[PDB]
Amino acid sequence: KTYQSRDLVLEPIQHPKSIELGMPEVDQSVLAEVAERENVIIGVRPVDEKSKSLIASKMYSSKGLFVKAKSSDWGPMSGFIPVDQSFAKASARRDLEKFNEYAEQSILSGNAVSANLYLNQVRIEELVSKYESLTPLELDVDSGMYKTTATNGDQTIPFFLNKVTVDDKELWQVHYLREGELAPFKVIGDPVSKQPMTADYDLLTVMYTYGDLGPQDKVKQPLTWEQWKESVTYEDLSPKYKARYDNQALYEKQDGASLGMVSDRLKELKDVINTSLGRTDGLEMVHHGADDANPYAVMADNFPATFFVPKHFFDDDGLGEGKGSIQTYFNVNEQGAVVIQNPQEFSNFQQVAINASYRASLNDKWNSGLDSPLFTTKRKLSHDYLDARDEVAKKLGL
Amino acid sequence: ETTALVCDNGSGLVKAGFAGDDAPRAVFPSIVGRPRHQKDSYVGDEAQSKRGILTLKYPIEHGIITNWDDMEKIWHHTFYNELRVAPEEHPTLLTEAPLNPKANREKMTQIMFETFNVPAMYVAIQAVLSLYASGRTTGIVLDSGDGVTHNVPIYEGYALPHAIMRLDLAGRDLTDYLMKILTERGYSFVTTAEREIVRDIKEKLCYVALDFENEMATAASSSSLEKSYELPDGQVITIGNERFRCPETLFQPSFIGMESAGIHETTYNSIMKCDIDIRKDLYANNVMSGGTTMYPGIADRMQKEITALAPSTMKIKIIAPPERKYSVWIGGSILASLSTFQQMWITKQEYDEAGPSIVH
Ligand SMILES: Nc1ncnc2c1ncn2[C@@H]1O[C@H](COP(=O)(O)OP(=O)(O)OP(=O)(O)O)[C@@H](O)[C@H]1O
Ligand SMILES: Nc1ncnc2c1ncn2[C@@H]1O[C@H](COP(=O)(O)OP(=O)(O)OP(=O)(O)O)C[C@H]1O
Ligand SMILES: C/C1=C/C(=O)O[C@@H]2C[C@@H](CC[C@H](C)/C=C\CC1)O[C@@](O)([C@@H]1CSC(=O)N1)C2
Ligand SMILES: [Mg+2]
Ligand SMILES: [Mn+2]
Ligand SMILES: [Mn+2]
Repeated sequence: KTYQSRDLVLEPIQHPKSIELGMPEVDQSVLAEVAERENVIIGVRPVDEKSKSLIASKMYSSKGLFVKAKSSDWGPMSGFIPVDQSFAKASARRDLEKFNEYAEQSILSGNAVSANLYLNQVRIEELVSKYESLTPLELDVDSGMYKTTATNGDQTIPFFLNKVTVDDKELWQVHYLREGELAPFKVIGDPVSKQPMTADYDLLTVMYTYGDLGPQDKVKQPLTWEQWKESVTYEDLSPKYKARYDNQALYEKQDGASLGMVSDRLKELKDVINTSLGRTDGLEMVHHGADDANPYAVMADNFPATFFVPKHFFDDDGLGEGKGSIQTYFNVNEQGAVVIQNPQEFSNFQQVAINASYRASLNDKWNSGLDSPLFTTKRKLSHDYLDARDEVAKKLGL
Repeated sequence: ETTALVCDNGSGLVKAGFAGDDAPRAVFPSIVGRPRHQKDSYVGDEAQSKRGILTLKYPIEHGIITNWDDMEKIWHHTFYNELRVAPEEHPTLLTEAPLNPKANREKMTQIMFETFNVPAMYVAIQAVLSLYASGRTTGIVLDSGDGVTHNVPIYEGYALPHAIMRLDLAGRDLTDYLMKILTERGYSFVTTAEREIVRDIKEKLCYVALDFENEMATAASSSSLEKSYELPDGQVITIGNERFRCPETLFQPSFIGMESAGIHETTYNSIMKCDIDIRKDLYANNVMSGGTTMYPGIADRMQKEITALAPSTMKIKIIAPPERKYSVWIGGSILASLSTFQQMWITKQEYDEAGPSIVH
């Protein structure tokens, strides 16, 4: 019942805990199927609990690499991207000027619009009752709005909701106190639809099978449309890529800079994820490369991560003979998501996965903040490689 | 006092990385392309990418280096572009095919020391490395790559040269065979560009039938063994018995006009050419390596075929690791990282005095 392999000992899970995830349950089930179908281990960074119904509604588009402004995880703006980043999650408030500049550049460049924030009764009742992240609606006379408050740690910021109707949609327009006067709350909207965008699904890592390692696994830097045109040969490109060769705007929108640092494998797996999710033509949830290849990776912001593994990992001895099943050592929810809670648990998960022939891509920024550099080539060597070297040294008298 | 380099020079792919690592850092095609008509030469990924504006050449034919000028470009690209290392600062282990001419190992030793000035260098046999990658020093290896297939019996770290079998059929021939038999469906694949679509079809949809005859009958009476494949241009094609007929050529080389014996026959024949005392150790440690051994069902069919030829007393074991496409590289990484093995490398001092013959 214990996973023991070289210097790695994992005790089985005693009393499994329920982890509240922001990813909607049908999306976890899609990703568990994508993992089995493609034979890859897909890791996804956290999504806040309050973003679930927004993502599940399939109404909104999500933020890509051109919208670096963080989403919020408190107040009525929960799950949305405030233009004023002092209303976003704590990471954004740490370097407020940087994220405020990000918010403006995305809008002023035409990669997003400044949109109004409207919430329906369902979302208001969800924030007051379900999450208790908003206090009850109290009429402010001589204003006509419903006063509510939210917590920003040691701050209790007030918000005023005004009952309005748009396209016969009976909604609450969020208002705040901007420099003493009562202003409308602005959030970052999609450049084409003009509607507020939600947070995206960020791939943490994608562990591919060793037998499938190849040139597609090389992480590539964003090429300009001109550098890319010279790089490829027109006739070998599929119509999807020939279109990008003959449309600088299409390449700039679906490829190039928008993808970041990405492998050819991940560019294609992103399309498989998005198609499988029904998130297409502006509604995509995966926009770019993985945290594997992110120069600006913050390890603090990567947990809890949901990992989707090929179905054999769930079998009586999926991790190898006498090793056991992945559910025995890591929390696996009803949908098949292996919920990794911290860098130590991630390091252990990656070792078990490497041992079962799934290749890790290690980012050195993952080691920042860690007591020991867990994510290094030497530390993450395959136990089948180490065991073979020990056997060969013993046999050859070395 | 430095990391050793490992460079597996395959007919189709170069696998390069650092000794001590569990996988290579660079896996790229063994091709050099010169302008068809803004560099003078292009290697690996760049050459394949710019296929339409270059004349591609393969410097390694059937595991043997045939173009030394193009091979120098592949090696330069490996150190400077892929590994980003100074060749003169790392001892380098290179691989060679079984039965590699003595002059070929001398010439690559001459190039390693004269052209790249490596501090030290070692030349290992690919199949021997594969065995080490599975923690073994005795057994028989079937190494099937892109240009050549070999049967290599090994006893306590040493290959038995008299029992080495070379088979000139490998992955590349199976792709050409898949293009040929795909014509029997009304499909056409002729170009070098189209050959890569057929190579993808083969890797994703091919498998080895445990009973070829029964599989051909099943494919003839039902569409249960059929699979769909979407081409780049969006057109979806159907693949039927070609899924298992393509790797069947490994067992029945007469399929590609070859008067040769199948991989199972050559394995048995190689074991029979060895001492009766060590034959038990060879039957129980039959290791499979190379990309052409990646077909689902190849180990079950090998087990069935060898079992038929061997005495009923004899216990047969087929070892086919999931990472067996990289076994040769892994083996070299294991050997060159054993610091107790340091007393087995040819140094530049040894080369300067004795010349390229030191490698023997
Ligand atoms: N999954 C797969 N199924 C079948 N064939 C495959 C698969 N993956 C790779 N191959 C084939 O394996 C070959 C490449 O493998 P490999 O790295 O062993 O060759 P190599 O070292 O370049 O060649 P050689 O050993 O002949 O000099 C190609 O023909 C490729 O099509
Ligand atoms: N492969 C990559 N190459 C380059 N940049 C990348 C890559 N992967 C991620 N990034 C960087 O990391 C950022 C991902 O974070 P982002 O999605 O903007 O915010 P977040 O912390 O997930 O919060 P939200 O809830 O989405 O607001 C975007 C980009 O700066
Ligand atoms: C992804 C990949 C795989 C491979 O095995 O590639 C190697 C190297 C390659 C070189 C030419 C080609 C146009 C370039 C790149 C393909 C590299 O030739 C191969 O595809 C040959 C020809 S078709 C076949 O099955 N093997 C094998
Ligand atoms: Mg080879
Ligand atoms: Mn995000
Ligand atoms: Mn993102």
